[PDB]
Amino acid sequence: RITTPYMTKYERARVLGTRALQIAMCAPVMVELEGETDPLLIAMKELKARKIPIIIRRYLPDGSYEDWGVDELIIT
Amino acid sequence: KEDLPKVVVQGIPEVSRAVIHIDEQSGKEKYKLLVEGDNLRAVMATHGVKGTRTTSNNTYEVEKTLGIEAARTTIINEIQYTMVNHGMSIDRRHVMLLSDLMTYKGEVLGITRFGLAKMKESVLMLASFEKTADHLFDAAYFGQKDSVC
Amino acid sequence: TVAVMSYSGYDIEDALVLNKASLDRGFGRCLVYKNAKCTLKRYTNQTFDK
Amino acid sequence: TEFFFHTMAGREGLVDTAVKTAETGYMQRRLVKSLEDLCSQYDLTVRSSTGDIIQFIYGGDGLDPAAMEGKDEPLEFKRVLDNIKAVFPCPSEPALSKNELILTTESIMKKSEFLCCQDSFLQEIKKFIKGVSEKIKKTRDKYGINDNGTTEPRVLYQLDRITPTQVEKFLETCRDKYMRAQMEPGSAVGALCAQSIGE
Amino acid sequence: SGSMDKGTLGSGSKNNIFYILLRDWGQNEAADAMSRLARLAPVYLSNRGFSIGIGDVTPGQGLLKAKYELLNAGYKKCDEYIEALNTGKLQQQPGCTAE
Amino acid sequence: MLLFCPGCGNGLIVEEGQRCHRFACNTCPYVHNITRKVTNRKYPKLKEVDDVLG
Amino acid sequence: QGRFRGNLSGKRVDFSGRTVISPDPNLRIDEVAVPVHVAKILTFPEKVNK
Amino acid sequence: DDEEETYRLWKIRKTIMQLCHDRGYLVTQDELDQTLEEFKAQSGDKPSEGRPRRTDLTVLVAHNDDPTDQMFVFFPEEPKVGIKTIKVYCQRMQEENITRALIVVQQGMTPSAKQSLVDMAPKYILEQFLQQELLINITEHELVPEHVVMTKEEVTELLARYKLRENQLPRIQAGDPVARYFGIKRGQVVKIIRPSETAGRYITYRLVQ
Ligand SMILES: [Zn+2]
Repeated sequence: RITTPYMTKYERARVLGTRALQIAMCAPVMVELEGETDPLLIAMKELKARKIPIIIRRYLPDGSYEDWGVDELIIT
Repeated sequence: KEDLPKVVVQGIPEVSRAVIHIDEQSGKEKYKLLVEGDNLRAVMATHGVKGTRTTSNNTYEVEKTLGIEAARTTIINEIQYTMVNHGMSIDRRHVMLLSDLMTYKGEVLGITRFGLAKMKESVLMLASFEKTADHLFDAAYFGQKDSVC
Repeated sequence: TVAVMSYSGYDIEDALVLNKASLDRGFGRCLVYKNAKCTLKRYTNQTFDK
Repeated sequence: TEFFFHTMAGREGLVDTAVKTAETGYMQRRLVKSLEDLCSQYDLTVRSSTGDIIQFIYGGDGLDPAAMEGKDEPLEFKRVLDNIKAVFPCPSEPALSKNELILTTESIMKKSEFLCCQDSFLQEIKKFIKGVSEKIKKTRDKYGINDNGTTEPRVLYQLDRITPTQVEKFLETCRDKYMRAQMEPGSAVGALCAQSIGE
Repeated sequence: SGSMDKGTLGSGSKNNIFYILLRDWGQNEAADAMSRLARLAPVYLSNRGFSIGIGDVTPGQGLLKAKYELLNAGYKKCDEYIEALNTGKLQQQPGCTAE
Repeated sequence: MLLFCPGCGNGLIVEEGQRCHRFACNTCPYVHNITRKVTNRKYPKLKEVDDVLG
Repeated sequence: QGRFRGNLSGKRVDFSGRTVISPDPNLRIDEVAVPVHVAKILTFPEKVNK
Repeated sequence: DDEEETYRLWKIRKTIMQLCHDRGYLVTQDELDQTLEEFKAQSGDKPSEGRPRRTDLTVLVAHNDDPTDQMFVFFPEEPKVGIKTIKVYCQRMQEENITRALIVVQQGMTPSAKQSLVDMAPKYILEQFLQQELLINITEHELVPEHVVMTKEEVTELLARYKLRENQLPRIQAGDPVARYFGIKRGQVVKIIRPSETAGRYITYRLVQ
């Protein structure tokens, strides 16, 4: 709860990459795509709709961690 | 006769040449000393010199005389001045990070292979940068386990 | 016949615009000749490349 | 003779660039090989690969050099205020005096979302607000503008016109820009510094 | 008010209109504005015509007269300085020799 | 200064004999006693008083 | 040309091309034009999904 | 002489007073703010002034920590201090039961005397100081930031707030001029307040090692 509430660009890139890799491997879609044959476009649509089922696990340098939901974080 | 005229009678032996620079500000024209020497402690210790506001270009002398933080500040100021002399601007955070990396172990360590070896610990990077065989054989002798951090 | 002017913004940095009709009538037409060499040598034994 | 001297100067420039290419290439290689290990962690502390801390906070404040709008400053308050006034001109709200501006600024700044912001940025915001309030006071004293809002020439209110809506918009925009200009954790700050010094 | 130039549309430093668009309304708006500029400016530049000729760099009569007078004055002053240094005493600037 | 023996042409050094200081050569018994004062000035260049710049 | 500098830090990869550039203002700043010939050679592995 | 030497002595005494005040020892405001006229009143000539004895200081006690703790300042008259002078100073401190002492040399210390001073005794702490360095106060320099030695409680609070270890803090050598100015030992932490370009300040920390 102490880190920045804004979702960084690195987290955005990694979440979009993981979601595109999953969707390309026959993952279920939660935004009801309309003729999008590109998995990255579907991942971006899910991110904009805030329906990505991925929880970021931010690790502190000492060893502590904290979980942040994609819908919980702030996007730009 | 070969060295009698070459004896020092007054002044700092390390100091080779000092000139009187003047600033012509509209409020007042002030006088300062520009010394082409390598002895900051002696210049500060001389009578009539305001040692509280004396700087230098040699980072090693500043480190040895006024501490590591003064050396970091001198590095920052000198890098920024050298960059401005060419008309190109760099954000101060970059030079601050560079000075902090050079002055985080208490001693000003250079970017050369010696300073990089004194700072870093990873064997693979030391081998890949310079002195591959020497570093590899030294690591094999010490049996130093290298992580993948 | 070169005309020094800006046209269509396709000549921004050192680029130049060519005329299609000029190239169609032989302007700038070039020929590239390459060589392909092969050798049929006799070896020590009484046999040859054929 | 002039052509020969010009050719001499051109060849001098050419050899200077030829030496500079290799020299800066070697310098860039060394700087990147030395600085590639640093990274910005999530606790706002720049640490090396072995875990040792190089800086407790990057640049002393923690702002992104790529998102630096001003001359080594996060925001240019004058331009931001002008943009807020231009984008959201409220014609149905009266102007604010010096005391009213200071009061609304102190009321808005004490909210919860401004607590997590750094103290230096809040002090700079207070300084800019005090400066613009002094400017408005000087204008109203020069032109005899009354804070009651009953002056006959209303065009006098158009000299330095400010409304609490514009104040809130300016403060929220400054807070959002300061929050979005901070160092995003995980960035390879060392490599960026090496490149921005070598280039 | 004003005319666009490198100080406002170039990649020199801040105060660029594209930089303001990027910092105020996001990346997409700035990209769209740059695309519209790159699609608009060449069309108008081609429809208006912009050329350089030998007449655009030729000197005028007043320019030639001024250049001649300036060359004469400079050569006379240089000859005076040469004569002062070679024969006699020349005022030596501080921090340097007479040469 | 630099002095040479008229006999063989080698360099003369300054030594002390039994009566007075004398020039002598290391390769011949030639000597020369000093009668009056002998001096060799060099006139070194004076440190020119540097001026303030700016 | 050693292993570290020539084969570990920097190494050659496939699925890449090299071509001379020419200006084209009719394209967006985030877009780049690729020739048909190179596009037919550089392939992308797409996984069959629903 | 007799004009620059007394000025150097007065400035060295003022710098020593400032150092003792910064370290926490008890010094009155008159000793800190001492003009050249008062020093001339004490002694206005070089032969009248006594470097080995007239300038020694024994009233230096840590009033903040313990008045019983005593610190001494020496001013050897010879330019190079030998083994015999170090032994005399050590036996005098043994007589007066003083554990901390400072030695303000005039030109330097011989390598044998340096090595002996390094391993005199863990209880007898003696620091070598050149008069050339003491002619200017390092703390008053514009490049040198403000350094404050933190107590064990503050170090514990720092390590708890940042979840760090001692070895992870930035290092600073014991031979650093500021380190010898404050007389900090291995394991202590110093907070440094760098003045930023704006009105704010940058707070950093360094561990002596
Ligand atoms: Zn002879």
